[PDB]
Amino acid sequence: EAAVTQSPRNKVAVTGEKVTLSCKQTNSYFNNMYWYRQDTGHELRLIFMSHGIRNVEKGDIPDGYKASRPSQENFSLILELATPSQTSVYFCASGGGGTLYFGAGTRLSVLYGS
Amino acid sequence: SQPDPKPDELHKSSKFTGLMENMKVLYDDNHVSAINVKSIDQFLYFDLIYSIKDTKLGNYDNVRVEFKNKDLADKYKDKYVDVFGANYYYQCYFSKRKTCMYGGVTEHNGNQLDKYRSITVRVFEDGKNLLSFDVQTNKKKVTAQELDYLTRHYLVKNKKLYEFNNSPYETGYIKFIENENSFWYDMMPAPGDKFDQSKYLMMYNDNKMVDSKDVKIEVYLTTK
Ligand SMILES: [Cl-]
Ligand SMILES: [Cl-]
Ligand SMILES: [Cl-]
Ligand SMILES: [Zn+2]
Ligand SMILES: [Zn+2]
Repeated sequence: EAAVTQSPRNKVAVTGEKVTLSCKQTNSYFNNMYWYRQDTGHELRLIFMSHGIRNVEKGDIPDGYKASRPSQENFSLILELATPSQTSVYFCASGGGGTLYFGAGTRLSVLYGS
Repeated sequence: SQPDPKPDELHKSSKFTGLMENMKVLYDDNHVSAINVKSIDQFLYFDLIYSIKDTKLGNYDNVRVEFKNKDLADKYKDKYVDVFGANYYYQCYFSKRKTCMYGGVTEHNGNQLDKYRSITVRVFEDGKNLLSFDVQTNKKKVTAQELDYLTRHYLVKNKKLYEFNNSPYETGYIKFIENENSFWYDMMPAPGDKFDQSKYLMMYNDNKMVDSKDVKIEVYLTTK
């Protein structure tokens, strides 16, 4: 059965640190993948989407993020210079002419410097 | 010979509000590359389908090469050729794991050089030739596409020609001079919300070739 594995599941980083979240399809070869972040027990907000390899599409909340789809199975979310404000739980999803498959979530804490 | 670009002819990168990554990535480390191979199927009458494994990332087992017209398809069907292309996947369809490109095909037999040849690229930034460098090929007759790719690849690594969000350069074109005759391509994306990889790359479907010995390359960039 088709699934999605995010990595890591929990991360802490310093302001200014480069952070990369991974998302890997298992037992599927789907064209669409998605990166959302969830605010505080509420709605998922889309940062980026991808309609396939070598495609990234802006979502509602793309500022301060980048992303990358170098192959079907893999859609990564890049925080170039992490901000405390990017502290959140992040969710990956793959999607396939009907269904969606969601990852377990990555809790990311971005702390302040000295 | 082709006229040089008139003032407002060139695409302005400030007028493109999508993600430049979608252009950047066409000129990243990866590209379609095959040596001495023969078409093994055809979808539409102006394409040919080659059997090429993406050994690196596993992204494709076959490649659709699309042409401007039937004649080009007919010309190279059944021929043993070398393929070199900037490829796309999103709106790529043809009747496993697939990818699509345009042109990028040269005859194999008789086109091979004994040594690699150097072609000089001169890069003008707001009219000042502040950087020059060489690209290399081993083909006697090489496609413009391959040369273009090699040129933009360097410029991405070394001048951040394209980034994820936008580009430091407002306008850009690449000029190919071959003796008297010359032509150019717009290096920036069409203006609008999203970038259309398929449409942009379609410019290469003329399969235009040049002579590696006597072609020179000029690249004109302007800042914001
Ligand atoms: Cl909204
Ligand atoms: Cl929207
Ligand atoms: Cl776009
Ligand atoms: Zn809302
Ligand atoms: Zn879309």
